[PDB]
Amino acid sequence: RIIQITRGDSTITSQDVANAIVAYGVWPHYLSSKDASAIDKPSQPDTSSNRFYTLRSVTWSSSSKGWWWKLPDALKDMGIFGENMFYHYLGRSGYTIHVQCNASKFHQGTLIVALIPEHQIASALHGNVNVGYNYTHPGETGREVKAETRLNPDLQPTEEYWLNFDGTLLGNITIFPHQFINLRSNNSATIIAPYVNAVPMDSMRSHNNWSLVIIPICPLETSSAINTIPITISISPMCAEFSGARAKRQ
Amino acid sequence: RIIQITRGDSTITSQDVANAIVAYGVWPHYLSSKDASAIDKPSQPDTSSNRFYTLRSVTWSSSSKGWWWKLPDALKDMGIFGENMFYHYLGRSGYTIHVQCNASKFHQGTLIVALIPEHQIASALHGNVNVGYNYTHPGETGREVKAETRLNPDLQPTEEYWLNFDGTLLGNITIFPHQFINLRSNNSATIIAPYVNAVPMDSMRSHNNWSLVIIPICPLETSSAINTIPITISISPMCAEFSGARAKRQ
Amino acid sequence: RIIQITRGDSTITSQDVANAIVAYGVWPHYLSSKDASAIDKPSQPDTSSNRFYTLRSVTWSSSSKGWWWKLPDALKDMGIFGENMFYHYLGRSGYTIHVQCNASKFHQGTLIVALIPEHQIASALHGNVNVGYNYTHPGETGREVKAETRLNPDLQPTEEYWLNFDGTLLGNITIFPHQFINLRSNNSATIIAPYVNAVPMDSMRSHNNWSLVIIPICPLETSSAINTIPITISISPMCAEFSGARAKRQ
Amino acid sequence: YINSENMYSVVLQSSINAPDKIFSIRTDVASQPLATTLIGEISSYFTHWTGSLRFSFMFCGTANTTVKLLLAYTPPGIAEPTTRKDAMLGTHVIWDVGLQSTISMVVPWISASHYRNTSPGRSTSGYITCWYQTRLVIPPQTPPTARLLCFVSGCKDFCLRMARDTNLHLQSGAIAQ
Amino acid sequence: ALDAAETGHTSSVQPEDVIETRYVQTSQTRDEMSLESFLGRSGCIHESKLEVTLANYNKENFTVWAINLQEMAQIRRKFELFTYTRFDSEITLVPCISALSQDIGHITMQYMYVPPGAPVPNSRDDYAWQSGTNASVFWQHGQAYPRFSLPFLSVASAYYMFYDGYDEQDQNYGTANTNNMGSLCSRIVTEKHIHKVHIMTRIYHKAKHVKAWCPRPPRALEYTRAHRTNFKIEDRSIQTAIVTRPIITTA
Repeated sequence: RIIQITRGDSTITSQDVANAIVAYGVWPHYLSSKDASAIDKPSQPDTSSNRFYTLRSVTWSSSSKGWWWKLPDALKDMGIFGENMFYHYLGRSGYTIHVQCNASKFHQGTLIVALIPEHQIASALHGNVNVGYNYTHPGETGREVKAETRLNPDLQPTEEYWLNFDGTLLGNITIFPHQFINLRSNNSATIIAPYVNAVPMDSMRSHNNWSLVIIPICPLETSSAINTIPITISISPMCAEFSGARAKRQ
Repeated sequence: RIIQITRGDSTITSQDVANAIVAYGVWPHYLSSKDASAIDKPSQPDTSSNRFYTLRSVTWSSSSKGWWWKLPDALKDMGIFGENMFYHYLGRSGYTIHVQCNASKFHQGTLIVALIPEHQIASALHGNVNVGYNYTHPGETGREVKAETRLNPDLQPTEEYWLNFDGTLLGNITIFPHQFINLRSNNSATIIAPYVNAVPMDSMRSHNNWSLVIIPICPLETSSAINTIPITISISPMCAEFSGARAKRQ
Repeated sequence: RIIQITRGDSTITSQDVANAIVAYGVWPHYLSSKDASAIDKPSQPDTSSNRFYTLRSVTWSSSSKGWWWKLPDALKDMGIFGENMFYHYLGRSGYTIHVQCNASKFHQGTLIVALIPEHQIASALHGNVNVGYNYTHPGETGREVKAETRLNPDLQPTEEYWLNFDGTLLGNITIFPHQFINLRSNNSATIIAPYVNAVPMDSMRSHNNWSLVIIPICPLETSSAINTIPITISISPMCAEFSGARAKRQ
Repeated sequence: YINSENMYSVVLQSSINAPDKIFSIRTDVASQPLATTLIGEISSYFTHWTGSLRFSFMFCGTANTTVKLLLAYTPPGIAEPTTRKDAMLGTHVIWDVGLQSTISMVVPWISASHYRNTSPGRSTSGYITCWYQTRLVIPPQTPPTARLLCFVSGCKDFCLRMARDTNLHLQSGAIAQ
Repeated sequence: ALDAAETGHTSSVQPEDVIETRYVQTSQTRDEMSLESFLGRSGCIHESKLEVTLANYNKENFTVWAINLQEMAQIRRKFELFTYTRFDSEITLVPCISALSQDIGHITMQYMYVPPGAPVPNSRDDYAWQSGTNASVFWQHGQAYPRFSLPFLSVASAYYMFYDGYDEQDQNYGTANTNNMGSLCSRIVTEKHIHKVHIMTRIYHKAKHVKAWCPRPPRALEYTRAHRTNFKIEDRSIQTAIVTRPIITTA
């Protein structure tokens, strides 16, 4: 159960992992002349951006409740990817994602990781409300789930993780392409996806065409004084493309 | 005597110009596997940067004395070109340059434009002195030539245009690839060059591998109340390449 | 990562080792008629001496500093090998060496083992001095490295292990054929060498034609009450030969 | 550490939840400390060098212990990095500390000139830099510590010119006998 | 990209493994890095300084030096890089006359290779200056630099750069056993004359047609004792070529 990974300039491994299911079996690819909408020959940064980038350390505990991100927004700051995104009205990209989560032989607990589509998050508050841009687009900073006092609550998404933050049951979440970090089974987990939309390419900053969720399905523990472990995620964009070049987006 | 020009996404014309001599007849091209030093497959932004960009308006008068730029530094702010330059230790590029300088049928005066190599500028002051980085690298802001009071003079270059700012005679400057804006002969002038160095590619921000000079060889005049005309220059980089990607240079 | 070893009558294994590099790739062999100096048909004890023999237990600690031996002298007492050596003016032999060094999964530390040539040891004291025979020829008793009070110091070798006892930097010592005991990587380490000299065979007791060094590059530790581990080394001579038979050497 | 083995080694702290820097070095072959390596000395015997360098790293800690680490290189003209993400923008490797002992990786040759001078005066080749990609995790009651040893060699790419009587060593007066 | 350095084998070899390279004509010759280059440049070996004594001109005015590569550091460190080496030798003489007097006049100077068990000259008038078979050679004022090719000498296949034992009764540990080449010698050939002078010969050699045997690590510290690897100098400390820095997180 060993893998190595190589994209654009950068490489990844686990020597205790079971291979990704490729999302729907479709290995990532560029747009087709048969399906395209945009007229130009689009921007292929290739190796300089279909390469890995990784998020700030989250860390977790038995008390922890969940984390997620929305893409491409979660990668808006990833140099070439980030600006090439911000300077175009449109683009498209798939992703290779690996989540890094080693423990000792002496830990238990499990996370589910789900790649998830439009994942249209429900409000925290009841009634005539909807989610505000700052929170739907948390950037690489992401959304960890917490017990208390998130301001502007009327525009906040719900914290209700076991309702998938949208009023659907968890545990059926395995309907999406998914994996488990299980500390016995593996030390890491991986998933890869092509581009997807109802449209052949999309307004990157305006719509998170993919999203990624990680949930503490089983509580972290060990008897060791190292009561907590970080998690980090690395992503490479795939076949990344951009079209309608103009100024940098604000 | 008419031309149209098309690079990367953008187009240029004059309908009163005589064609550029190509510098040394060598039409621009990428590096060769036979000559290269750098090991990677280098960054080809192609259309997204081998396209035109243009400088702030200078303007001139009978009293005016000269202007010049040093490349690539003069283009450090040209979006894709500028950052792709700043994020790599090395690159290379040639250039297509056109200078825009129309007058009426009722004006006289002439400028020489010279593309020029390392053009190693002499100090203003005598003695144990050399030119400071701020002035060798004026950016797109360039160096117009003026009569007075440039501070830090010990680190300033000389203003002595007819000594080519290096102690060589003007009028022999036609040794380089050059053209004249002559208001009777043309309304614009053009030159194109490949990459050049003693090295197969170069430390862009650290060394202006090419330079461009424009000089009022004959004074501007008309009897019309429009006593002055702007000049502007547009440039496209050619076959532009970059290697040794890391952080943005300061 | 498993091996078994069989020479002359005796056998060795590790089931957590990475194979020896053969010194310079030259698998051990007898002298050639093309290269020989000695006139007789020489003494081939074969199985009765190209078989394993092993040294007294050393043991090590975080406080320990190093150990080494000089060959053939380190084996002067190995029955057939030892006397066949002492009864001839000349001989030659290569060696197979394995060092035995198992710990638990719960230990850290590392040793470098270097096979080393003439390894001409420097004196302890300064000035007009050189190493005395008793110390260059420690027998199987070997030279562990210690902090204090070795008598006859003027004739002692230096204790300066990180200067390889000769005024050369350690860590470059990997220039020789070498291995690491690393407690994670392996539980044992191995090296094999042919005969070598500037001469086709040599005065065994008068010159240590090979030498062997083991150094605590990283300190031994575990939290377990078993604060220390023995090391032992076993050697078989290879293609061992002797010539110029006479009385037993004193 | 200098008068000992320990200057070949670094110590890691499993106690720390941080992304931060473990160590950094130059990359100029005849700079300190690299000059003291045998490739260093051979380069110090020379004036020109070219081609990429191999670097290698063993997790010398307790076999029961896990981590993943960032080894990274900085293309110069710029300061040595001060966040892990800075090094992540450089060319780098993240070490899957599997059963296998060692990660090995290369500083790519990115000299403007086909060669570089072997010793810089007022000049630079770039940096090696090292960071906690995860925290280091020992299992309970393991030693609260780990060791790392670091190696270098010329790649197949590597070469030198202008053999010169080396910087690295000095003779004062007569060599006595 | 992963390996076991503990094997002893060099680590994961290939640069194309972790860089998405362009094809490059990496095409730089290693020939300056050849042994017939690196050994095969000459350097000075020893310093034959003499004063022309007047009061017994006939006695004193000669010198003898034990042949070794062990007392000029640069050359020494070329050879202090291996177990053994073999080569033929360009030998080159740079004779110099220094005047302690108003003139030097014509001067002529002898050298002799004294292989061991040749009768060593005791006197500037010794019959040993006759040399029916010893390699003896002459220089004089205004003559070009003398040179000769000396073939590889040893009774063995290669010169010991190091040795790990003794001459059979157990003293002189190391090269002082094996490296008995005997000595070079020099002597003023002009007869007694009024000019007080110093003669200095710098003697040079280059090894060519070279071969070398099992590399060994370079000398880290000042030399001390020719044949012997001694390095712990008297009333001194082991200040190696390594230089310290304030913190290992700062380059």
